[PDB]
Amino acid sequence: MALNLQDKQAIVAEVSEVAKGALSAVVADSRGVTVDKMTELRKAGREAGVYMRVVRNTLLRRAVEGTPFECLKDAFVGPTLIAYSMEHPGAAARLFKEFAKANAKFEVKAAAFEGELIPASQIDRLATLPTYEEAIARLMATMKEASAGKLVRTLAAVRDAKE
Amino acid sequence: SITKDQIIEAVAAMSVMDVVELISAMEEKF
Amino acid sequence: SITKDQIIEAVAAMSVMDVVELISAMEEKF
Amino acid sequence: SITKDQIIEAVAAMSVMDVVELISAMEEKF
Amino acid sequence: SITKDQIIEAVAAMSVMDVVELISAMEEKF
Amino acid sequence: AKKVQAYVKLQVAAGMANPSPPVGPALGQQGVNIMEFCKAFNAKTDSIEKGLPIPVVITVYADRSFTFVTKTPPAAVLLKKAAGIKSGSGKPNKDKVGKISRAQLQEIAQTKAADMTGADIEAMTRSIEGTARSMGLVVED
Repeated sequence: MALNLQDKQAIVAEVSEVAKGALSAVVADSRGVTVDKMTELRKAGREAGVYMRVVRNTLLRRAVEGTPFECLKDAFVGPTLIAYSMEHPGAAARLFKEFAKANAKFEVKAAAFEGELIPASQIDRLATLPTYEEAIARLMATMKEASAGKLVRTLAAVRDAKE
Repeated sequence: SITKDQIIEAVAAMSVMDVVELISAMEEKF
Repeated sequence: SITKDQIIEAVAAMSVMDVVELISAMEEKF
Repeated sequence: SITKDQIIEAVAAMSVMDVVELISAMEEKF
Repeated sequence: SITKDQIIEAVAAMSVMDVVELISAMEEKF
Repeated sequence: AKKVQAYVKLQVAAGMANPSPPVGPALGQQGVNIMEFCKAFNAKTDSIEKGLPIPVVITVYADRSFTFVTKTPPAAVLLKKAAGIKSGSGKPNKDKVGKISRAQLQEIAQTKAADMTGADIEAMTRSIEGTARSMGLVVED
């Protein structure tokens, strides 16, 4: 390894991943396998890429004090063990899902998904931007408007009505 | 057409006809 | 009156109209 | 961008034109 | 208004703008 | 995948499938059947080609025969069919024997898209590079 220089390197780099980054995912790893790297980086074969990195930098006073790059409310995002996930390129889309449906396979622990930056806030796992390039989902979000919402309710009765 | 016309018809339109109508309109699209 | 010819010829009820119709069908049934 | 009440009031395009605005929003696809 | 342009101003646009339109679209009608 | 249940890899070439003399009772003794090794293999093998070594995982629990999921051959034995000499190492570093290049072995690296460790299609080249260097072959890049 090395000294405070190596530190500064690791931090300025990994938090540059939080400066120019597309998204952020904070995950506590206990019983974290090699099949984990063989999960996120296998999903990096045909879907993701080298555009993704997850380092365990929960070294904290390194990776936290190392955010003059302005990650706030993150002291609370520093408890216990955490594996930082940052995306420089691509959409912020799929990565959140990769972990979301990783940990539910029991896949280590999710830290209850403590939440991370670009909302810049606390813990809840939302559906915001898995759904893009899915815009067929919007093709069905129109719900046909005048037609399918009509064949749901305006024609509901004749099947549900005679009684 | 005025909404009240479509509503009046599709509401009344008998029964013996109507259940073979609106159901068929559920058998065309969706 | 007619059923399928006025359904195929309607195919309109602009969603202002359509949704309104729905609501006013909630003023009669359901 | 952001012509809201108007782009949505365009629903006077009825149902079939809507089927179009869906079709072209995908087509030359799967 | 022409449907073609209405689609052109939609398809290749950016996704946040899309979502903000979807949620407000879940309100107006239906 | 979990950790281990059973598996083995021992063979020579797909050219002759299920050989008696090279392995025989040694192809396996588990609950793997020596005569039954000739079916589920040749099913896919004869469905593509023969002559290339094909190792594989042998999954056995309690039930009769075994189930084996095949992936890719060794990249070291690809120096026999298209590289150069029929053999191998020989006198590997005592002289420059064979020489391959950047051009060759490229599509050889491309053939396994489910078998690599890399997200980097540029990186996954220098893995097979050494596989060409095990016998002491010089590379012209």
